[PDB]
Order: sequence, then C-alpha cells, then structure tokens
Amino acid sequence: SSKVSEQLKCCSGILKEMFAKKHAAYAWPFYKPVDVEALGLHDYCDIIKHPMDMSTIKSKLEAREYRDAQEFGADVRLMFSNCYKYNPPDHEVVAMARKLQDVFEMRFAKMPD
Ligand SMILES: CC(=O)N1CCN(Cc2cccc(C)c2)c2ccccc21
Repeated sequence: SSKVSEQLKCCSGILKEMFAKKHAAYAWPFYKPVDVEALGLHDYCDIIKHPMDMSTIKSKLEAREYRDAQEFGADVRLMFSNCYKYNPPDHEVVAMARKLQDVFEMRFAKMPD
C-alpha cells in the first residue's frame, strides 16, 4: 500500500501484456535470453555488454530487484536498445522490437499517479 508498490504492480501488468498471445507475433524473440550459441550470434557478447530479456525482467520483478518503475523501465529499454545496437537496422527483429516497444511505451506512459 504505497505509490511505489502500486507502480510496480502496474509494471508486472505491463510485462504480462507483453507476454500475451495478442502480441506474440512480434514479442517472441524477447521472451528468453539471446541464445549466444546460435549460428550467427557468436559475436553477441562482444557487442552486447548487458543482455536483457522479458523472462529475466519477470524474475527480477518477482525477486523485488526493482526499487521502482523507472528501474523496471530501464531494463525494458535495455532489452530494446540491445536489439537495435546488435542487429542490422533492416532486420525483421528490429521491426518486431519497435512494435513491442510501442506497446510498452504507451502503457508505461499512462501509469497512474
Ligand atoms: C532479440 C535479438 O536480438 N535476437 C537476435 C536475432 N534473432 C534472430 C532472428 C531470425 C529471424 C527472425 C527473427 C525475428 C529473429 C533472434 C532470435 C531469437 C531471439 C533473439 C534474437
């Protein structure tokens, strides 16, 4: 029963939506950590210093590792920025990231006061 605890509940709701069937078409690459053993991803860890994904953010929320919504937000944006940094700007996964980020940014912006 506080301002910060209510906003963190909203964050959990936002992430739940991101995991929903509704967005699955473009959200799926962000579900689990980038598999750096996959062909073509041998250099991922050379380029991406701080990997992030939605399962990791979910575990961090559930282990209460986010002091506030801004910290949760930073991890969501890290995930997207990693995608934009690593992949070629014309790769389909970049388009998918933008589609999911549009969902996130709209919900995050309209979090209650
Ligand atoms: C999020 C991210 O940077 N990557 C790396 C590129 N990809 C590879 C890839 C290949 C075809 C279609 C798509 C949408 C994606 C990928 C795949 C599964 C999980 C993560 C990623």
